Amino acid sequence: RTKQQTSALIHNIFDSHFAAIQIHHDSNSKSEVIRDFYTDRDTDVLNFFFLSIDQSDPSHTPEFRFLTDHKGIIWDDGNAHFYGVNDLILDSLANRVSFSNNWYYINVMTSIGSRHMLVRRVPILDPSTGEVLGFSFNAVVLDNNFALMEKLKSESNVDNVVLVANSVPLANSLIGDEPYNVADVLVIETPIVVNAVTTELCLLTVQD
Amino acid sequence: TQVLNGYWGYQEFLDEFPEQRNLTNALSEAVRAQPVPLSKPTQRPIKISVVYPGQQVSDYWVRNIASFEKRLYKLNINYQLNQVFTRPNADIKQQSLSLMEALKSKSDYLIFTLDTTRHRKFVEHVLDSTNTKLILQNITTPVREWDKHQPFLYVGFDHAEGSRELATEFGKFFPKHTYYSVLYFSEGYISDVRGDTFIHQVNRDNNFELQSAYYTKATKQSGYDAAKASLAKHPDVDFIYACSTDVALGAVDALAELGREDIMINGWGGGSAELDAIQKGDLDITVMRMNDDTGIAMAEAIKWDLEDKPVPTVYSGDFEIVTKADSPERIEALKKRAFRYSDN
Repeated sequence: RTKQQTSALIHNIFDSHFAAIQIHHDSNSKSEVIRDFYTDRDTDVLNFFFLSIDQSDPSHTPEFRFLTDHKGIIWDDGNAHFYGVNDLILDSLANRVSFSNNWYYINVMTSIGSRHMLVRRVPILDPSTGEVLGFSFNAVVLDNNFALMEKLKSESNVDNVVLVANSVPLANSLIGDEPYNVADVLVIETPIVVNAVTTELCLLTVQD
Repeated sequence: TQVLNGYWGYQEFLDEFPEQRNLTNALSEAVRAQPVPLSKPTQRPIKISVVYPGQQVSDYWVRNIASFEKRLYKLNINYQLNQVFTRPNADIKQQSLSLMEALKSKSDYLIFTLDTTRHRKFVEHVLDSTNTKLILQNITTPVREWDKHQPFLYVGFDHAEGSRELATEFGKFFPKHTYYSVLYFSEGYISDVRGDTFIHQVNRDNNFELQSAYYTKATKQSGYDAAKASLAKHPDVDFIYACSTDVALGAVDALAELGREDIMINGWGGGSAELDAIQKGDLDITVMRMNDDTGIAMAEAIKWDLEDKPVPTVYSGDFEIVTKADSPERIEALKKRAFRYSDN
């Protein structure tokens, strides 16, 4: 009975995380700083710009971002590297995400394990001519996303939460000193559905 | 790669549900062929309501209803038709009052041509709370939210299908790594499915290299402006792909002004203005809708339903590629086919 209201709550927190990142991504992409970067290519001004926006709303930032022109990637923030998302995999992500303004669920192997990501792009425009200079990409990495699992637990007031993809755990909020571990949990199951598309992702909450 | 979008692609839907492809193909074939009259007479005439937008300059919907009614007649289906018109610039409260006229008729089938996002409350009410069978026009991408209970029929001319046919033709004519530019519609759906579909395909199958792309304001003026801006910055292209008629015709004027008629350019849809430009050699290619197909398809779907046969969820009308190399005889033949019912 009460399985319904818990499922709806954590899915609302899940959605609000991505909606907030989506809103920032759209707004940041209208910025004069990014447009001017396509001309002068000054990495120091661009990095400082992204540092300042992330400072204000730290919880709603992507794990990594990159910019393309029409030939290929011209900049990335350097965060992808430690996730195992190497330069060839970045190139592949840019090719796979062929429509703008829509999240894509991508599960891709790397040299350090599978990476389960939500990725989206937005066009960078010249406001006067309508020219598309290129695209800005935002990627959320779900695997062992400490901050995201902590936010799902915290805002839903459940005891713990585990993110799963096809019965394999990707991330969890467990501190480590509780009577159970992740394998034991594998109480309520909540499939991740985005715009009525069923994904292989599931949120498992512990209330008992 | 799983895009998290609220609509099924047309081909995506037909691949996900293979029997739907068989039903859709059977409908496509029945639409092209001569009428095969209703084999199960009804005890009473069927009641049909149709909702169109009013104050239209184009005769697209006039032709549509003409084609629908003629096919019903030729199929020996007795019907009573109620037409309901909304005022385009009226607010949602006012339009929703007008739509009551479509419910007052207590229809067996309700044909609805307005935007299903703006009027989502009305269409979901028809699906959830009435006993009429909903037919949506100008949409060929089923709504994922309605997977448990879809409308009786979606019809239109699928944007991605038309754009892929153009991409195939450009891919055949130009060698690998050909340089091109794109003139989008305004930012939004049409640009996504006509523009980014084309780019994706020619880049994948032919390795074409996009030199520039511009969003427009969907007018002749903005297509003209965008073409001039594009060619000033990127003069070394072999073609421009345009996402809409007025945008393309604006670019045509820009090409003539700049003496760059060597750059190939397409239309999209194949209406009278485009076909005139094709015949003059001002447009090099377009994809032409066989207009009357959708009106005929709705009538055939109703017929099958009255005969207790399964009906496809989705149907896209036929497209034909037209080029400036085609004869006047060929173009006239395509016009007669597209308007086989709505003319005369």
